[PDB]
Amino acid sequence: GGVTVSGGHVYIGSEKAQVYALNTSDGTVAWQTKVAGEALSRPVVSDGLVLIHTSNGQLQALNEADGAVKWTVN
Amino acid sequence: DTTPVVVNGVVFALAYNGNLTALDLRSGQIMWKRELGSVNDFIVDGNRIYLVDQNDRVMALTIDGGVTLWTQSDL
Amino acid sequence: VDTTPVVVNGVVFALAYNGNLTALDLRSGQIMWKRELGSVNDFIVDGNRIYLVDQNDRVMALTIDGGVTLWTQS
Amino acid sequence: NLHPALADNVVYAADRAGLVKALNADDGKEIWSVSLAEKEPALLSGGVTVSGGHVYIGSEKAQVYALNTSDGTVAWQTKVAGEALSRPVVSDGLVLIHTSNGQLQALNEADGAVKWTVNLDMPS
Ligand code: NA
Repeated sequence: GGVTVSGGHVYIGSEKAQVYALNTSDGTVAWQTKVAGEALSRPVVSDGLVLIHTSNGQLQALNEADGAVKWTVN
Repeated sequence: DTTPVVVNGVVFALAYNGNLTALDLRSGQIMWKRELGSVNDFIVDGNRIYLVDQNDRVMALTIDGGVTLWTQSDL
Repeated sequence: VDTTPVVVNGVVFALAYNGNLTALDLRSGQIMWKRELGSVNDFIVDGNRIYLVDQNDRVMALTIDGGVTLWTQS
Repeated sequence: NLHPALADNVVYAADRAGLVKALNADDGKEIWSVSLAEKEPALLSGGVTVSGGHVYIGSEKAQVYALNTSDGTVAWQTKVAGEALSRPVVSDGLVLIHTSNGQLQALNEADGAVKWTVNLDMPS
């Protein structure tokens, strides 16, 4: 697993290859994105992007606002 | 998550048994303790602590008293 | 080996399970450089340099922007 | 083998066998190199953390070392409650050590004396 916080969002990755953004205020889901594989590291946030490294050996960047995948490498 | 974190004279530490403890750094006197279950990670940010367990249940607590602000478990 | 990415100066660093290190442009995901050298286990970044340590405790200093080896010591 | 550290243009690196070293960050030249064996390995595991003219490193033999940044000599060495597998954390003149058997200890930076010990596991 892994949890991080930035910009009014709590980000969490899951083994189910899901990444969640909850609102820091009330825990309500802001967004939810299926990623390329098992998200087994803390998400890392920088410049409006949420970086996800998967067991699959993929590296994806998700938009902080809506969770859309900006890019996927490897 | 076994490395202790320190913010503003207060130490936050997680035991394997899901016990989360806030201590005064100087004396070691316990400010608060919460008995949780299977907590895998936590982070301190501003006025809150955010936790998650193996069931992807996410909680927020006050940094002051470890009082539950909200709980999300339908993930 | 820590798999979670590190971001410095708009550059993303990711170490794979096999000790392969990749440096990517944060905004585009564009690969800047890759080193499939040794069994690197750990690194730390400062201003312009990234310091890698291997299984044998050998230390290499590389530039962040170009992945240029400045020195090695063993 | 352990997590390296950087302070004032010096790279501090250690391995499990007990080898600790300090290198000039500019050219990689060895400022000092020292062994915490013994022959019999020291099993360094927690560290490296740099602060207050000291390099702090914990081991599997339940020891916490403070080495001088100047020359790598042992400033102090403290028996802790269990294996020191985490990175030491330094704050307000104290070195915090979370042992593998659930104890949290705060040790003085100056002399390594355990100032306090808390059992994190304890039902409460
Ligand atoms: Na916050």
